[PDB]
Amino acid sequence: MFLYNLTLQRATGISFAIHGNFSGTKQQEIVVSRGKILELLRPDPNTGKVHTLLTVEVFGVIRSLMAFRLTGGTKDYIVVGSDSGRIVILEYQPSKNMFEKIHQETFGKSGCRRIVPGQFLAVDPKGRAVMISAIEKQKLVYILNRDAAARLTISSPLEAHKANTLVYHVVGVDVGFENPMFACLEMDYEEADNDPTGEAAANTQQTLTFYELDLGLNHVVRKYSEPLEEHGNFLITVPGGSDGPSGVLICSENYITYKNFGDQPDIRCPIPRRRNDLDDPERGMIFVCSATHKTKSMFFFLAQTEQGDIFKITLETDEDMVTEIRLKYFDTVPVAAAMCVLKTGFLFVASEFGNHYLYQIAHLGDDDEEPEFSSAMPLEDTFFFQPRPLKNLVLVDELDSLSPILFCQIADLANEDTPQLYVACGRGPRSSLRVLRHGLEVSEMAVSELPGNPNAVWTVRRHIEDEFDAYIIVSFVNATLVLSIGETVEEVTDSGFLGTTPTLSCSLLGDDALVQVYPDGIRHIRADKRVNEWKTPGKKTIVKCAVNQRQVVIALTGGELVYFEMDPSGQLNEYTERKEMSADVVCMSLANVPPGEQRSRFLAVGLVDNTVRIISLDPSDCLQPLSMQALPAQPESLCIVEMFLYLNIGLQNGVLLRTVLDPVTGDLSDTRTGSRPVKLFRVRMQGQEAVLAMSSRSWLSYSYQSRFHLTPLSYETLEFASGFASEQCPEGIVAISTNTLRILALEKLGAVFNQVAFPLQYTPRKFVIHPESNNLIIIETDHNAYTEATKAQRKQQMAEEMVEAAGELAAEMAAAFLNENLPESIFGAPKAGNGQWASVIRVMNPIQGNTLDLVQLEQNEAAFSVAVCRFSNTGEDWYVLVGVAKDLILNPRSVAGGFVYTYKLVNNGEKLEFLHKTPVEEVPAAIAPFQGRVLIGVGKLLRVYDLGKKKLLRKCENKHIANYISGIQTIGHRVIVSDVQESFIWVRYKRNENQLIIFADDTYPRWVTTASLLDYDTVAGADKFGNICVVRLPPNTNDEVDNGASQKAEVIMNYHVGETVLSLQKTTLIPGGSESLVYTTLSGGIGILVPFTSHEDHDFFQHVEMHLRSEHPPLCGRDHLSFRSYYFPVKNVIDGDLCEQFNSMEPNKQKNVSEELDRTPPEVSKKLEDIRTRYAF
Amino acid sequence: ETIRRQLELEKKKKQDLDDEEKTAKFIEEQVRR
Amino acid sequence: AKHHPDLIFCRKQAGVAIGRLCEKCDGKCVICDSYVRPCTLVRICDECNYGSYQGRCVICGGPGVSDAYYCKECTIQEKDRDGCPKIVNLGSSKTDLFYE
RNA sequence: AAGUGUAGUAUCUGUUCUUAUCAGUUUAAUAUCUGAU
RNA sequence: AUGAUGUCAUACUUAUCCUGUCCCUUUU
Repeated sequence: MFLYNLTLQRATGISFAIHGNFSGTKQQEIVVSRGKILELLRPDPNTGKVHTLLTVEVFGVIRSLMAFRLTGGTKDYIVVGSDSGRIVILEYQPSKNMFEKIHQETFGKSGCRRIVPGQFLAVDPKGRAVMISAIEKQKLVYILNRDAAARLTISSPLEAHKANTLVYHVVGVDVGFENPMFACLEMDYEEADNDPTGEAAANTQQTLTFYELDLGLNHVVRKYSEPLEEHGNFLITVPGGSDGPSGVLICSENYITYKNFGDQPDIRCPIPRRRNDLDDPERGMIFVCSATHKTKSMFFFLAQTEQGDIFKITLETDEDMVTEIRLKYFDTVPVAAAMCVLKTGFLFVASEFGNHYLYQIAHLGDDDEEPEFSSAMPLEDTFFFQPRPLKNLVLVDELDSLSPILFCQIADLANEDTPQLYVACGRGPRSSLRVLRHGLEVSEMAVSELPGNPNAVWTVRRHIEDEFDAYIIVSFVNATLVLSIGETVEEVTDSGFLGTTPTLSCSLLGDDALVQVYPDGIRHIRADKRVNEWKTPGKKTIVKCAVNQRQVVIALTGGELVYFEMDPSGQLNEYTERKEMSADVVCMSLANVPPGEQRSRFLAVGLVDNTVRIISLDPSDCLQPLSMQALPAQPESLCIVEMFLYLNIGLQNGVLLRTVLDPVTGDLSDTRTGSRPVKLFRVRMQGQEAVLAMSSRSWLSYSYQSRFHLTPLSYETLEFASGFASEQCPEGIVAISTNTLRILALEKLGAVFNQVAFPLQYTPRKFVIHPESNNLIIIETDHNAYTEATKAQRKQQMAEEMVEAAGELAAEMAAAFLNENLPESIFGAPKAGNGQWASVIRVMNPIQGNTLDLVQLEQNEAAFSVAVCRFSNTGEDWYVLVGVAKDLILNPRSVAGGFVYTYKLVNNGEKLEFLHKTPVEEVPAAIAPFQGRVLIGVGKLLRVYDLGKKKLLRKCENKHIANYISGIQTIGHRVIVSDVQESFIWVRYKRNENQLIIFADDTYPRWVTTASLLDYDTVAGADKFGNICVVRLPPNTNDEVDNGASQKAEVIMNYHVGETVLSLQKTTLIPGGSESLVYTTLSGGIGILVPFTSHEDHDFFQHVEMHLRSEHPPLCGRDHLSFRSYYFPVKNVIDGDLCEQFNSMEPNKQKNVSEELDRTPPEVSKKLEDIRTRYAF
Repeated sequence: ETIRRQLELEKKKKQDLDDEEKTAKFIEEQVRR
Repeated sequence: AKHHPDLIFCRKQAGVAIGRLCEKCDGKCVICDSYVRPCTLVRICDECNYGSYQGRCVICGGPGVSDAYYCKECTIQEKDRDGCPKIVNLGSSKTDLFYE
């Protein structure tokens, strides 16, 4: 099973973040670091839109990201800390749009080792040095220095090995060209390592160690050591020198402490809390993340709390010491994983789950009625916080980035043929059941019904200096109308067309001269009030036409063509030749005049006899054929465009043919756009020219990072198309549908898939598809939380407590706490509990967004699995079995009891009813059908029960399970049981004797999180450590039975997914393609593994991978063999992600690869595109 | 000796290209449906 | 080494220096002790090259000519990412050879 | 009727425990070794 | 009927190895 990796959607989650002028210009860039891919974004200052400027797969585990800016520079470097021991300092290359490795230095071994630096990376403020520290027993300090050629030279590192010192975090001290210092929150472990009494384990306080890198001594030294009151969580360097004072503000559990260097004292400030918050009192508060807005006048910090309430810290500074820490409630934000305060008043807040956020900094935190809690303000007691909506920030945009995809189901849940991917992702209030569909969402700016039979649409501008559309021509069946585009769309007649009949073409001939062509003839309307007409000689009817920037071709019946040249003085010169084609022209194509040339070189013409021919348009070969090309179908249209150009042609069938642009026709590519005519028009989007489609689906093909890519537009079919542009419409499509007009616009240029979610309340666990009702039942379960009834009880208890205060008793404020329930999604979910949990069953309309049924469990309950199936003893009553556990816990000391509520799910699959409630033994985590009975997993027991009157009668039991039933896949006769600590095991269930017997086991273990039945003996399974394997049983498996077990199986597939996969149901994606295994990721990525159906293809892919391993290696310094064989070795898996770099590879690398492979670089491109076209969308 | 496999390799490549062309034609006929 | 098991490698921290090997030991792997398939370059220690210690041979210990590299067998086995492989010791080899 | 040196390994030839017990070291345990009857 | 013991011979492996120097001791 030689599979090929294919990444359909990259990871949208943000793990690390930096903000700075990395592009080397005045614009400010945002460098985001996902799990295994880096991205550079340059959002619109005015438009407020975040565009993915660059995206590159790091081919490694990016663990830390810290910026660098040398003294006297205007372009910031990028320090990339990876799982490998190679410290990398890269630099942007906008001239080439590629991340250039400026420096790379090896430090140690591979793997995220405890003695392996990479867990912490810091850059000093002066830009003179960088530091890399591991979890313990490692600290290196690299020196950066400017060269004579301004080359950042990495000097040798300084050794700072500190044994038995666990580093909690690292930060840079403030030094104005003096001896720089680096701070770290160290903890000693050697003392408590020799304390059998357990006393020295306590009284072990973390200490801020400030190590100074003496430039003269050229060695690090422990400069200062300062204990703290309690353990910390994060540090923030207060900028020193001319701007602000030196110091490091350390956050800890319910505290923030500013203890600078020298003789400055420690200033404390507790973390506020929500007034009358329903959270647990025992739960503290820690600084989740923090950013600093450094200004020449002052400096403030924005810090997000565990509850997402972004507070504004201000450092009240004395003449030479810290005066106090001034805190203020800035706003309420989501659970924040990273925050970057960029210039132009923008705040990029990336959450650990859900879509990103980019707000506009309007209020500076002052000049409001909110109070400022200061360190000097005493309390004894914490300052209660009065939360409110966004008062100082405005949400400009939201970066979707569908993150934690708990489950996935790729099927035609809708009535359409294009299957939809129902993927559930979120975290409690951030729930979202995104029905992803492979397409492009066109924002319908406006639509207007057109009478009669509209036939064609075109849009001509006013002049060369016109930055917007001016005229829109609509050719009806028996007439043609014109409209003036000036924010006042209405009738227009003073344009100069006089098209009372349908026109064959209409465009802008000159800088402002219009050229129209109707069956009567041509009409050149210059900028002045003049219209030079030219009738069609004879009875030949105008078949087609094609305009250019400085040329115009017309094609009448019988293959009689005519050329017209735009003179320099605006005169239209008629061609001095009557070029006759082989037959009548079904369509023609002509390119635009480039900047250098005055006209086009070649011009295309397709005959009705299924054959195309390009003829030289130049004067040396005017009306001279140049190159022929075969057409197996009636040509429907033709089109040529740049991006290095190509020639496209739509046939009469639902398919089209594309070839390379040259003096002759080169390669050939084809894809069914189709069950409709292949019409084509020109468009300009993302600063690039492209072809807009007109078929059953509007396949919009454009360049996507040096690679053509096309998806259909999620809208109705378009009959005619043209470009539209204005102040309100930057770049969109004005289209004519069947008796209607549509001015649409699609900004989302990120070729992937569109989706719209149906949110929920609690976090999901699994999904079950209602076959008849076509509904979806989702198990919403989230631990460490309280139930809605639990929230009501807690609110009532708090109300009674507040009323018992008897505070003038007369305070009618409890009604505000009882009635004003803050938004759980906006103002955060005030949930808590070490063992408290909550579950909710919900059935909703997929095509709709309504919850057709909802059901709530108990407060001490917690769901783990759900399914829907019919019972053998019962009739067509498809019962919904949902298992949940009471009194559970993340710590290893919980079980209490298990319950399997027996939902009825009746009334046309829209009425649940938990009649039976059979109690379980341990913690249930699985339920499936088998021979009509319910196979459930009670801990280390497999119980095949039968749906009885009171409870599911346990008709059979098996006690061969090792640890716990994590997954149960029901085969036709056997069953694949995947344990939590053990690998898969195939067990045969003899129905005649009613006995389950383990048929075999696996050799290597794997923490299976999901599973899929590949075949009658093949089973695929993910790994909690980030692995995906496929075990195939041998022919000699003794299915009849009566180191650990007897029969063993082999590992047929092994490949590192890079991100934790949790769903795999590979089937059939793009209809007409080969079935494949679609795999999800916890970081928001959906890939597709497909097999190599040819040994020659396998050898070609292997040679390509072996060449790319040495030609275009990663930037993080990790090896492909190591990046793929982290947890377990690679086994017959071709990493197509590394193969995709051939399109982005340099020209010399492309030539070297073509030489090593004995083929052409376009040959490799076609071979790579063939797999993507055959096995994917 | 390698030239023999090279000729056979080119023949197999042409056969696979013809098979891929037939498969593409069939997929296009299916998509037309 | 396979030829000299009584040798002590430096195992010092890596620097920014590129080393060279003696002409008599040209091409010999620093770690693998092989003669084919090199993958990565050899990095010298900071203290391993300072004046008179600069320009010496890694394995041979003599004056270097060509730039050495780590063996691919040592690179794939995660062996090339170790400390400074400078032969600090000199014993059980070329000791009595001067007497002859 | 020609090989030099640096480290390590095995197969060949010659010798030895009918010592009854106790305690200890050591051994996985024996063995060996160390003191007394 | 395996073994321990160790002068004295024997085969083997490390792609073992022949111009290596006082370029560094200049203390009274």
